[PDB]
Amino acid sequence: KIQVYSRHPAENGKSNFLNCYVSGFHPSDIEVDLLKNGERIEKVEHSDLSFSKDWSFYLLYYTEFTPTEKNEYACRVNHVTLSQP
Amino acid sequence: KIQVYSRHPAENGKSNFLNCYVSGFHPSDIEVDLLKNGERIEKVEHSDLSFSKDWSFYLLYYTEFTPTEKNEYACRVNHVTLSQP
Amino acid sequence: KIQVYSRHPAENGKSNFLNCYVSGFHPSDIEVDLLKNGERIEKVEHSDLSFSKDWSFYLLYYTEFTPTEKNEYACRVNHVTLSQP
Amino acid sequence: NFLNCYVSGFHPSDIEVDLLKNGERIEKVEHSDLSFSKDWSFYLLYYTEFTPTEKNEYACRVN
Amino acid sequence: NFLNCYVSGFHPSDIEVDLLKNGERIEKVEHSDLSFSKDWSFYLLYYTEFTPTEKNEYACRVN
Amino acid sequence: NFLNCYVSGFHPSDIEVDLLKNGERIEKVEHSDLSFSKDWSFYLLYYTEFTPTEKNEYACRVN
Repeated sequence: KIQVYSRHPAENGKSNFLNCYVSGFHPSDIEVDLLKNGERIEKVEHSDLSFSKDWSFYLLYYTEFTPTEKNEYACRVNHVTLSQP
Repeated sequence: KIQVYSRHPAENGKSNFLNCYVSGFHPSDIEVDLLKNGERIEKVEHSDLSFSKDWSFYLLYYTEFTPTEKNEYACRVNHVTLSQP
Repeated sequence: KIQVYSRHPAENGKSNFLNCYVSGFHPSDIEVDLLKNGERIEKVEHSDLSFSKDWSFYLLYYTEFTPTEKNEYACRVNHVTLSQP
Repeated sequence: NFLNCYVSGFHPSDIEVDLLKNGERIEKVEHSDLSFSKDWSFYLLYYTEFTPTEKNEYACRVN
Repeated sequence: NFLNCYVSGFHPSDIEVDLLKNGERIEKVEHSDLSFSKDWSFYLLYYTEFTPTEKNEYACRVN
Repeated sequence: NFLNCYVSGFHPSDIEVDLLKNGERIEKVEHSDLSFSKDWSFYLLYYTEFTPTEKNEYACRVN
């Protein structure tokens, strides 16, 4: 019963990693405006500019929150497993 | 019972990784406006510009949230497994 | 019962890692404005500019929050496991 | 008497790359990519048996 | 009497890379990329048996 | 009598990289990237048997 794992690669050249895992709320490049350029305007009343009310990554009610997770968030993962019972 | 894993690649040249995993709420390049350029406007009343109300990645009610996940979020994954019972 | 793990790679070239794991609330490049440039405006009344009310990463009510997680957040993970019962 | 006996390699000239040279009243400029090049490598070899034999005489005369 | 007996390598000239040279009333400039190059490597070898044999005579005369 | 008997290596000239040279009334400038280069390596070798044999005569005369 002989198991042999041999790994000798030759990686020639630089390696670049960027934004390997992006999640959640992340909008970008958004513009909300009213009367950006206005002249000879008599009255401006009851203006309501709203982007959001409440930010809650977890919002639970009477919840049995029971996750069992084994995750690997990375850029370069090397998950090697040998088993010889 | 002999199992041999040999891996010696020659990777010639640079490697580039970008935005390997993107999820969730991420809209971009959005414009909401009213009267961008206006003149000789007497009254502007009851303006309502709304983008969103509530941001909640998890919103549960009387929920039995029980996931069992084994995930691998990455850019380059090397998942090698040898088994010799 | 002989199990041998041999790993002698030759990584030639620099390695760069940036933003390996980004999550949560992180919007960027957002502009909310009213009357950016205005002239000869008599009255400006009842202006309401709101971005958000409450920031709460965890907001629970009568919740049995019981997660069992074994996660690995990194840029370069080397998870090697040998088992020989 | 401009003379070039031997000119080689990367030598570009008289190049103009421009974006919005003379512009006015521009609202947004997002994600502009103005890159001339990435990597400069004269001898880039991989597992190469580089065995050149040369006997060159660079003799350009001017009178 | 401009004379070049042997010119090699990376030598670009007369290059102008510009973005919004003469601009007015600009609101946003986001994520501009103006990079001339990344890496400068004259001899970049990997497992290379570099064995050049050269007997060159660079003799450019001016009278 | 400008004479170059042997010129090599990285020698660029007359390069102008500019962003918003003459600008007015600009609100935001975010994440600008103006990098000429990263690494300067003349001899960058990996496991290389570097064995050059050269007998060169650089003899450029001026009278």
